[PDB]
Amino acid sequence: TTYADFIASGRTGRRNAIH
Amino acid sequence: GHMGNAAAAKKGSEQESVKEFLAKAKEEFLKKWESPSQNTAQLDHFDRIKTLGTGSFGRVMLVKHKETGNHYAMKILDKQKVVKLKQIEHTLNEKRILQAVNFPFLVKLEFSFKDNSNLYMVMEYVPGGEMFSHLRRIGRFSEPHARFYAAQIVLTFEYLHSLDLIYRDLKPENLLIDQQGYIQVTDFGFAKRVKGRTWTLCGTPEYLAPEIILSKGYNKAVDWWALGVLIYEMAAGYPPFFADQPIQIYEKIVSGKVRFPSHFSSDLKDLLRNLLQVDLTKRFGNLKNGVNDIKNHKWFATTDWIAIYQRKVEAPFIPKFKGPGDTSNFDDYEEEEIRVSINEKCGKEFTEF
Ligand SMILES: NCCNS(=O)(=O)c1cccc2cnccc12
Repeated sequence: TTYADFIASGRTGRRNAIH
Repeated sequence: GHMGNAAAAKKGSEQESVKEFLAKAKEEFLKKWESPSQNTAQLDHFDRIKTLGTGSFGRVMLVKHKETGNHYAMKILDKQKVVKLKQIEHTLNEKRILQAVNFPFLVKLEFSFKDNSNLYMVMEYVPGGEMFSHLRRIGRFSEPHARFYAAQIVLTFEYLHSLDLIYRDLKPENLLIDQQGYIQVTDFGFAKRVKGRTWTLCGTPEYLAPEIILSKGYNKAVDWWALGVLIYEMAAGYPPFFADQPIQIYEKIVSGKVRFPSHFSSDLKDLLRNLLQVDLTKRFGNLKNGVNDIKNHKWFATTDWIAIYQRKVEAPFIPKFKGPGDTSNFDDYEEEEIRVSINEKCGKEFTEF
């Protein structure tokens, strides 16, 4: 499922900006 | 048509009153923009309590003002590290913006000062924690809950864009919940005051509009795309475009095929398809009707915009408050020493701070 893919993505924590 | 006489006159009048408000707000902003405040406190006026998190190019500490006992959130920026990151101008600009703007959902800058080593931005302490925390804790927000927060961002962007400010880092991590359950937008480290087009690749991958990723220039409509991402994430619990690595996220964004959870209402899906719209001649917030295409959308039909602005709507979630200086609504972070060198660093570069 999309939610399971989200969990597996490694990007469930705080996300840094880029510059 | 969709409105009878009374409803049409009321909406027309409301939209004209927004114009009047924004004209006055611009006058007030420009006065402070042109003559910024400076050096309004010093470090030994504060007790350092606990690290609350990070912000762009620095770390944010809960502090207590010794003379009053009032608590604040102080962002500490190491001048040498800022220089190395090539972020001198963005740190100066963040402070300049924060001291010049004034809106109920924008975090206020209470003091600022600098010393030999660091810059200090002493902001209001917003004690309810990040929207990010609450969202990850409960999974997803109901559509009414998401809508309450979204309405505050719509009004805040309407305000900022009238000042020619583009925000460029909307995400739940940057939105703090205050004691009344309303939102406070933080971190203007990527904002820019510009009247037309700009080109910088900056922001957070999941929230970038396609035209930021691509070499073409872009305008304030990137913030309305980002609102679409935020509303989607609030209501779904995850963002519309994600992947293991930013490069793959960018591919999905510019491909642009959004899919929705089956629990999303039809009104929500319609709004999101019009915000997460690659075509700038079609994206809401970028058309002849401006912000009114968003504010008048069916998904916001129950939103009393003035009552949100006046903070008279009951919030869906009131954070728990133990006592003054309680950080129970925050993650724990590494505690980094504040060191102040005997020698002034980067003085000329940060003169304006
Ligand atoms: N992760 C981005 C938010 N960082 S933060 O440390 O929570 C944070 C950043 C900026 C202002 C704040 C005001 N009150 C509380 C916390 C504040």
